[PDB]
Parts: sequence; C-alpha cells; structure tokens
Amino acid sequence: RVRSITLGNSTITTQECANVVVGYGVWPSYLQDNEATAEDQPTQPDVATCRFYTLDSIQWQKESDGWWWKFPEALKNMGLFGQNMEYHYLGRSGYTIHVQCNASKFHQGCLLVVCVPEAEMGCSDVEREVVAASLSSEDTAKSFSRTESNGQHTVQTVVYNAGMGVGVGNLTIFPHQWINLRTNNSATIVMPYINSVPMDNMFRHYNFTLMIIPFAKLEYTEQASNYVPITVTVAPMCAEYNGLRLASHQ
Amino acid sequence: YHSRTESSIENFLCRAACVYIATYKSAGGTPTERYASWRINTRQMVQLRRKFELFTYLRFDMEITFVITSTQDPGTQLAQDMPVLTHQIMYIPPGGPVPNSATDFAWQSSTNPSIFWTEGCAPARMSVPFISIGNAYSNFYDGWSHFTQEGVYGFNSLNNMGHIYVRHVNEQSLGVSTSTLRVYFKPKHVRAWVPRPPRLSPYVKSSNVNFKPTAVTTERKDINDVGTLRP
Amino acid sequence: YHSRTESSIENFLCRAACVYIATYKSAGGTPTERYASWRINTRQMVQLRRKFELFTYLRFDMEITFVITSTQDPGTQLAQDMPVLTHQIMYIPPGGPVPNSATDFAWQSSTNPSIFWTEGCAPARMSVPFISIGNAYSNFYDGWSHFTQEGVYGFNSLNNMGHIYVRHVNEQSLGVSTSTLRVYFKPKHVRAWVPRPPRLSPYVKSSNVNFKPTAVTTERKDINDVGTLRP
Amino acid sequence: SNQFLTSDDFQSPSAMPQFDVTPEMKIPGEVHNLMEIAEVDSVVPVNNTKENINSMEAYRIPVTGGDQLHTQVFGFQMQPGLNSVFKRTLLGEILNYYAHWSGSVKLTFVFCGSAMATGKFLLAYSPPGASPPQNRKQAMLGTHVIWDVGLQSSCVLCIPWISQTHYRLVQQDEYTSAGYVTCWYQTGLIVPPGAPPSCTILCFASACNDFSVRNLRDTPFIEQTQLLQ
Amino acid sequence: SNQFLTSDDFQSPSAMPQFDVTPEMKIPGEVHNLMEIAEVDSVVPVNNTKENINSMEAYRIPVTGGDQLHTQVFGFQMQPGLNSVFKRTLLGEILNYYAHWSGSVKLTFVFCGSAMATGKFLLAYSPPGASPPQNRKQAMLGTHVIWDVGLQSSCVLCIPWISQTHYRLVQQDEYTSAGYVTCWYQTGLIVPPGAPPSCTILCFASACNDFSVRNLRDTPFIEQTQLLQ
Repeated sequence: RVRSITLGNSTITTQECANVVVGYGVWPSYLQDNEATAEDQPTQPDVATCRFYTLDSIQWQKESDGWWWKFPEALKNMGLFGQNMEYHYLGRSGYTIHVQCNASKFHQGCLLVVCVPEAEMGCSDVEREVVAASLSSEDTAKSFSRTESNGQHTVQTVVYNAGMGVGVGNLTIFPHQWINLRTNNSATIVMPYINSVPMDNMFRHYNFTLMIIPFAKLEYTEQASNYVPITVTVAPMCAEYNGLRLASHQ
Repeated sequence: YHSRTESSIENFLCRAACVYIATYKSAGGTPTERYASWRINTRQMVQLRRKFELFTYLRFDMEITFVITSTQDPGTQLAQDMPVLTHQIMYIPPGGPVPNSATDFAWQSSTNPSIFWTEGCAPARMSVPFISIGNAYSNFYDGWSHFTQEGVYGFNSLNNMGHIYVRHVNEQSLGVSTSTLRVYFKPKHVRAWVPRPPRLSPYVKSSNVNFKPTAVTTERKDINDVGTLRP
Repeated sequence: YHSRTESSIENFLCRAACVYIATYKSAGGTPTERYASWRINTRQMVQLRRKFELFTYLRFDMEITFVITSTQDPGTQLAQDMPVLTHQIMYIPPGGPVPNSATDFAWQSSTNPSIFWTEGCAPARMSVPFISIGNAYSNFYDGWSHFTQEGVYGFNSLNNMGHIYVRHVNEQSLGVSTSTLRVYFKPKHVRAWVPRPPRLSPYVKSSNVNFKPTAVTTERKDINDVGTLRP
Repeated sequence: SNQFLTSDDFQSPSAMPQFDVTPEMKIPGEVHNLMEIAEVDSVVPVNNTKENINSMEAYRIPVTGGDQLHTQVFGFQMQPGLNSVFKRTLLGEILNYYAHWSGSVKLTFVFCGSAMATGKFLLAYSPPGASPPQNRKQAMLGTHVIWDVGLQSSCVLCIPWISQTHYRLVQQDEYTSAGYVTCWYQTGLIVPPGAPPSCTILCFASACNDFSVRNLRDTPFIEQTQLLQ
Repeated sequence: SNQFLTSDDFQSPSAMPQFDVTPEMKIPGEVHNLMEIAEVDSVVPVNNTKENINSMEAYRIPVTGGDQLHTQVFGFQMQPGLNSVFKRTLLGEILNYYAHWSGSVKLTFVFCGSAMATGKFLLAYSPPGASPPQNRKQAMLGTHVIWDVGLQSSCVLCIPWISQTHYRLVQQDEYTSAGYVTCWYQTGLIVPPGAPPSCTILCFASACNDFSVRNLRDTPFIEQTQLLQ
C-alpha cells in the first residue's frame, strides 16, 4: 500500500495506491506504420529517457493564486531529455505528470490540476503581442495573479480567466484531477501526444500547459507551518525522434 | 427517451452563414473597387468563431455559395439596354497566383479554379476539400511560426484555405454596374477533437486570443437570493 | 507510399487553357474586324508549347470551348431594345473552304461543321478527333516539306488541325455590338512518345526552333558555396 | 425549385478534383455529440454577489463556524441557461445555443474543509410549483438529504425532470415553475483546537444521460455584430 | 449548375462524327508518367560560378593534384527545384511544374581521370537540421562514405527523405532544413610519371522509386506572356 516505483536505474518515488487519469482515454504509445509522413525511422531512446524528473517544490501559501508550466519546455535542462531536445529535429512524447502535496490533517484547501492542450495565451496589453520570456520559464513555475496585470509584452495573468479568456471553472473540460486536502493527497495525469502533425519540433511548439489553481484557499491556525509544498514529477512516455544533427543552440 | 441528433457535430457546425459582404463596380477609376477579395478564414465573424473555438482540431470540406445581385448606377451616360452580366469567381488555391487588380494574368491562370456565372439563374456553388499539409486545422496554436521562437505567435500556421476573388467578365463601356457579393460558407463532414471551454471575454481582433478581464457570470443580491417568488 | 496519378500524361497535358483572345464587331467598315479567325496550332502560346515540347510525337482529340461576351458600342445611333445575339462558330476541317470575309458562301458550306449559339446560356463546346494522314502529330520535324531538300524547314508538315471562324449571325443595322471570344483548348486521350529535354532558351517565333545562346543554370559564388547558413 | 434555401443539403462540383487529401491520423479526444461536453462537471458560480464576480470568491460557498444553527447556507432557482448561477457553466453555455431543452441536472457539493471538522447540512429540494423553504423546519418536511460532512466529503444531488410538456424553452422565465435547491445548517461546524473554524463548499453541475436539446439558434452572450477589423 | 468550370471533365458532341481516325501504330518510347522522365540521370551543373555557366566548365568539378589534403572539393545545399545546382536538370525541371514534392534523390559521382591515378575522397552528407561540415574531421564524424577512386570509378550516393510533413513545398526556401552534400580531400591524387596530375568529376542526379509530386502549376522559368507574333 506504500508501493515504490522505480523507473530507470536512477529514480525512486514512494506513493500509495490512488486514482489516475488517463488522457483523453488513450495510453501513450509508439508510432505505427500508417501514421507518419517522415522519410526515416524513429530510433526511440527508450533505454535512457524514461525516468522521473522531480522539479523544484512550490510553496502553496495562503495568498497564492496559481501556477503554470508549459511543456515540453519544462524539461529543457532536465538531463538527457533536454539533450534530445537539442540534438534532434522532430519529437513526440507522452508524459505522466504526478502531483502531490504534503499537508497535515489540520490544513485545508483544494487544488485543480489541469493539462490544457494548446493553451495559447493572450497578452496583458491589447493591440500587442507576448514574448517567449513571459510565456514560461525553463524549469520554474509562472504565477497567476489575483489582480490585473498591466505590462506591455506580458501575459494577462489574472486568475479567473486562466490566461485564455475563459471561465476558470470550465477548465474541468480538459484532463484534470482535484487535490482536496481533506481526502485526497496526490494527483496523477497521463497525457498522450496531441498534435495535428505526427511529429513537431519541440522548441517552437508548446504541446500542453499544466495548470495548478487553488479554488478553496489554504487555511491553517497559528501552530501550523504556513505553506504546503506541492511537488510535481514528470516522467516522459514513449519518446521518439528524427533528424540527428548538432545542437542549435548550442 | 428523446433523440440527440440535433446536437451532433455535423448538425452543430454545418449551417450556411453569411461571412462576407463586399461590393465591386464595373467601370474604371481606382483599380481596387473593380473586384472583390476574401481570404478564407473563420475568425473575422465572431458568431461562427465561437462555435469553431469549442474545439482545438477541426477537419472539414468547404461548401461556398455566392449570392450576387447587381444594380445600375445613377448619373449620366446610362446603358439603356445592357445584355447580361457574367461574373468570374476565382479560388486561388493556397500558394497560388493572386490578382493585383482586375484584367491581370492571374485571372486567366489555369491553376486557379474559376466559375463563370450568368445573372438570372441559380447561384454559383463550389466545394473545396481538406487542403492542408497537416492532418487537421487548428483553431489554437501555442507556438511560433519560425524556428528559434521568433515570429508571430501563431499566424503563419498551415491553416491556409486560400482566397476568393470575384470580378465582372464584361467589357462595359457606357454605364456602371455595381454588384454585391454574399458568401455563404458551410463546412461539410466536420470531425472535431479536444473540446475547449466556451469563451467568456469578447474578441478584440482576428489574429489573436487577446482579451480584457471580464466577470465569470452575472451578479445577484445574496447567496440565498432566489428570485421574485411570484406567490 | 504515395500516388503518382497527378503526373500522368493525361493529368499533365489535359488542362483547359486560354490560347486565343480576339474581338469582332457587328457593323460595317473594313471587312476584317467583322469576324474572328484562329488557325489551330499549339505554338503561339509559350506556356503550353513547352509542355507539348517535352515529347516528340503526340496523339490527342481536341476539346475546344468558346467564351463569348458581347457589349454595346458607344456613340450615336444606339439600338435601345436589341433582341438577342446569335453567333456562328465554324470549324474548317483541314483543306476546307475558308471565309475571305463575313457573309461569304464558306459560312453556308455544309462541309465545314458549325455551331449556332444564343447568348445568355452555357458556352459552346465542340470535340474534334485525331485528324491526320499520319499516325501522330509531331512537335519536331528534322526535315523538309518538298522532295529535293527545298522548302521551309518543317512547316508544311501533316500537323494541320484546321481553323476556327466566328461571326455574328444577326443583320443588325442600328448600333454596333462588339463581342470578345475566348478559346479554351484542351487535349483529350493524349498519348505521347520519345520524351525530349525541357527547353532552356526562350522562344523567338512560332514556326522555328531558333534560339539565342543562354546559360545552363544560375550562377553561384564558389563551388563550395552552400547558401546563408542561418545558424 | 430554382431557389436557394440556406438550409438545404446538396452536393456541389468540387473546385479541386484530382487532389489527394492528407490521410487522417488518430488524434485523441474525438467529439461526436455536443451533449458529451455538457455531461462534465463545471464549477458553479453560486456566490455571484457583485463583489465576487471579478475574483475567485464567486466559486466558494462560505460556511462560517460558530452559533447559527437555524440560518441558510445558500439557495438558487434551479433553471440552467437563464439563471445567473448556471448560464455560464459548461451545461448552461450549451443550453444557450438551443431553444428547447429536456433532462435532469446533477449537482455535487464538495466540502473543502479540514479532516478534523464535523457538521451536518440539510440539502433541500423544492418541486417546480412550490415556494422556497423559509426555515429549516419547513425544508425538513420537503425533499431533503442530510449531508454529514464527517462521513462523506461529496453529496451528489440529482434533480428530476418535471414538466407538463415534452421539451422546455430555455430563454423564457416561468417564475415559480423551476424548483429551488436550498441548504440549511443542521448542527454547525465542530472543530478541535488547531483546526480552522470557517470552511468552503464548491458546487459542480452537469447533465445526465436523458438530456436532449432542440431548435438551434444564436447564443445570447455574443453581442458583437460587425466583422473583426 | 449552368456554369463553366475550366477544370471539369465533360463529354461534348463531336464536330466531325462519321470520320474514321488513322489506326494508331506502334511507336517506340511511350510515356505514361512524368516521373519516368525524372528517374533518369542528368549531368548536374555544380561549377556554376558566373564564368563557367556560358561554357562546359560548369559541369566539371576540378580536382587539382598536389598538396592540399585538408580542403574541400565542392558542396551544395540539397534541395532540387530551388537550388541553382539542381533547378535546371531533368529532375528539377519537372519539380518546378508542381508545388509539392516528396521522395529521395540519387547522386552519382564519376571520376573522369586516368586509370593510373589513385586517391581518396570523403563524401559527407549532413541532415536537414544540421550545419555544413567546416573541415574533414567534422565531416568524418557525420555521415560519410570513403570513395577510393583507384578501386571504383563511380560512387552512388542516395539521399534519404526526412521531413515533418508528408509532402514539401518546392518554391519556398527553408534555410538549414534541406541538408548539405560536401566532399573533402582525404589523401590527394597520386599519379605516376606520364599521367596528368589534375582530373575531373561529373555528378548525375535523378529521382528514386518513392518519388511523387502534387499541385501542378506553371513553371517559374518561362516569363514570356504575350503570344508569339
């Protein structure tokens, strides 16, 4: 009931037996023959890239609004998977995002953990455009805001419109999980590869966005540690590439 | 037990809609109002844009219909008896020769499919298949056009359907005839994937997803405020 | 595995192409602009000439279509109400009576097939079979027309397809009506032999293979000069 | 005839015959019916009180802790599509695209408190031709469930479909002909020393399997008319 | 309808029915597909350096003899139809008639020297998202063959088809997305007394069996527009 998961000869994650969300209903898989357009063979690096990339922990405070990571840029420096994003041209990968919190029984709160395919985001200034430096950092989260952002080339990071101009309660349409600290502790979503082409270049394109939004805010009394660490762990699935060359950049 | 055929994807996204009304004259002056032009995009009309933006990936054929009604312009030098007006509607396939002005070789290009239609009968119709290098069109594109994260944030994507150009075929010297084109676009055999939430904020421009922060719903008096209580 | 039907000989040489645009009036003056005339040859239009000159020997039927749009001429003595314009398009079979001018007995000759077409409906169409004493047409002829190496270098060959002559049938006294003919020629059931290299030099005239010496390709900086190297 | 009905299915000649379409590949998440988008739960803005609608406070139903024991938690008129509580959720955005609707609504209330908290709520439902309950004793004699939040964290409350006719108009307001779902304090909210006294409920509404719509039209939400630029 | 699509196959009434066509005879060399013209080798103008294009010197790749041992013989960007090296050969004249293309390119390098000459060349190929090699050591670690001209006179080098999508546009210039084929001196060119020291290579490009085109259009080469006379 405290079963350990070992993925590759480097990683150990301890986890109890809970519920998973599998994509839009499909497991990630390898490309078959009547699915691709490229003129070569994939040569998937199964022997080295399937492991757990535990990112840094964020602190769910009382006054926090939400965080998002864009993928696959979220593993740009994470080990050999970041090297394959350099020394290739096309790529195709599913992921198994596992999100878990360490709260006591005297904490309360609720999170919504969404995976949004093609989460294109609007800018904080109309009649203007975003830059790539405001969409995502390479490994750290990007914070939503309670109030209105007002920059020139930034993102409209207000929390109830989710950066996309929609209702934040309707993000339940995409693959999601609720971390309710009363009963739930963890959340694990298995995203497949969703695109309109069989393989895309994973520098320009953002395949999906992992959003973690607190709907019921965190409350605690005065004895308690005044944050709950949220730890995200991403494991790539069935990664395969094409176009061996040098790194650009660098 | 009722029927759910009214809310299938074919019955929800396949209705004809007037998406473009333009006008074009038939005599000289500036070389711009002698023809009409419409780049085929489902973003200029908000009503149809919101229905298409309930989905991430779409795949459909097109069924375009042209309602052309002409009139006689006022002023001096009127035509009295004028024979009949014939109109050329040209579909420039994506990456095809595009007319700078009327009477340009682009009009006589064999590559661009064209319809010659005479006034007084049933309207002109054409069907265009799914024309893309990709395997679907994408309503959203979280990415860039060029390589090193440079370019416009999702506008040079392979979601190009082409253009439609309309002009008078006649060589009319005396009198001007002003025609008005109505384009009734309709998708056929629609296949849609990855349902998205319906949009809350109003649109600002047909190249972006930019928005202003709007409320999630409409206000109420209290949390326990049912309304009216007629009895 | 893709499909190769787009580059078959039928799909490459069978597209309709506007090969001749002429105009012809309907009232007197000089007896030349009252009718139109086109000797059927695939050499006056360079774009179609280059596609046909990828082959030495061709064999096809013809599918000719005529797009006739008329107009009312300006000036005094205008027709006000004019009934309708009927046009005669005559195909003079090779070695057949050819009209010197309008209202000539050649027009009423039973031998030359003709189409009577009234304005306001679908365009006029005719199909001509493979008409040759030989067993194919020849795009090239390394030889002479007469016996003892005298004559023109390949112009009186049995590659004659005939002529097309168009006139107004009406007897219109008051007012002039100027019509413009567009010929959309198209080959059907094409069979082609002996593939030839595509031409490098530009053409000079539609009776020869004469040319000016042009470079084989476009220049470059060095032999080891790849271009740009963006990264 | 020789007319043009805009609502008329007819084949047309292809403008580009002789063109091979890109072979369709397996993309996950295919939609065949709009009702599959409506049968997912969406968070219901119950607290829409004019200073919460521009924040996240219009999703959280406040359950304060102390000495009330006879007052109300919330309450709304149960009609999706026209009520402000429901017209912007996924179910009520699809209902605004149609003129008729028919089926059940499934509500789910999740108690987002600490595991050490305990209390009881009375979740009453009133029928369409009936007045909203005014106290907890009137709501007890109606149709109620007792949601003991120490035992369960979610209370699924499905609402029956009662009407004289087959379908029902979406954009009309038949007052006192829809039903009310109110909630009353039964015990309070008992917490040990160290647990926070006040808490939060979230509501999730969706459709059921018997749901249907008819007579498609334009959504009332989009007012823009002229083309963009 | 009652329209005229120019791209519409329809039978028409024959102008001359009752006429017997000349019986077709067997002429050798029948063509059924345009791709059969592209699968023949044509001599590639690699030396197109603005004073060779008006001569035969823009077909001969010069391999001088002496002491270089680290320099380059040639190199080009591997894209037929748009590159000046390939757009006038038989393969690149057919590709300019179409807007899409897909398939492999087969190169063949023939050493036109004397039978007493001996040397070694390194024939490197770089992938589409990769930089051209700058010296012989960088080209060795890529994809290379060693062509020993004392043993073989021809070096057939077939080039793979790598793209993200199914077809590929001909008239567009995706820089650093096509591939480079360079050639480097490995040893030199060793000749006995009596043999000429400098020599000549010729290149021959064609298509392969997996080749296809789509979306026919007009060739960019012919600019004349008005009819001849």
